Amino acid sequence: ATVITTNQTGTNNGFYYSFWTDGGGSVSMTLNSGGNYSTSWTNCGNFVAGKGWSNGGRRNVQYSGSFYPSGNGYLALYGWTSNPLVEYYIVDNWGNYRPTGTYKGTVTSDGGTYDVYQTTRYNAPSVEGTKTFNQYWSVRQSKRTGGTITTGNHFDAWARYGMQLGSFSYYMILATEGYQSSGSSNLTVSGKLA
Ligand SMILES: [Cl-]
Ligand SMILES: [Cl-]
Ligand SMILES: [Cl-]
Ligand SMILES: [Cl-]
Ligand SMILES: [Cl-]
Ligand SMILES: [Cl-]
Ligand SMILES: [Cl-]
Repeated sequence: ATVITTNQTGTNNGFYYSFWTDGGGSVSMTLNSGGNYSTSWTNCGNFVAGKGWSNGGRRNVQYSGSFYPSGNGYLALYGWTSNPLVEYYIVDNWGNYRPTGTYKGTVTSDGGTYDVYQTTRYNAPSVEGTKTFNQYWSVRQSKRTGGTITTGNHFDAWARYGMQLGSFSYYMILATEGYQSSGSSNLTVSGKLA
């Protein structure tokens, strides 16, 4: 096991990982065997941490484990693109706050119905430092922790709705995210290109 408490990216037991925090409260990630990682957070500001891949792409992600937010947290397949710069989310679980923006329609994937949203952040933290970028959201209509996310279904449906992804230059991870909250996650990821 390797405990992570500081903004870094890395590799661990075959998997890319990523941890980001704005410094608030107490936040840790523990990297275990294969696809497994745990997080623990107490009164965070904002953090994102997970395991996956150095590069996004159309794969079938399998994951399992537990996700217990007290207040605002997300469980999401998460990453970035360049040219253009996009932060993207496929959200399977959340706490008291459901992500929302400009509604674009639905996509059905992996046994669920996902609402598609677009929002924008101005002069915000990014993989390319302080930047302005669009966020693409798929948000399941019902909470679950575990199953397959077929990324191709989400990418194809965003594309049909005017949401163009750039290049998969950046990581794609199964993320735990927290805003002004506390909780834990314990998640195992694997997957493969479709
Ligand atoms: Cl909850
Ligand atoms: Cl709307
Ligand atoms: Cl659903
Ligand atoms: Cl639900
Ligand atoms: Cl759950
Ligand atoms: Cl599934
Ligand atoms: Cl809290």
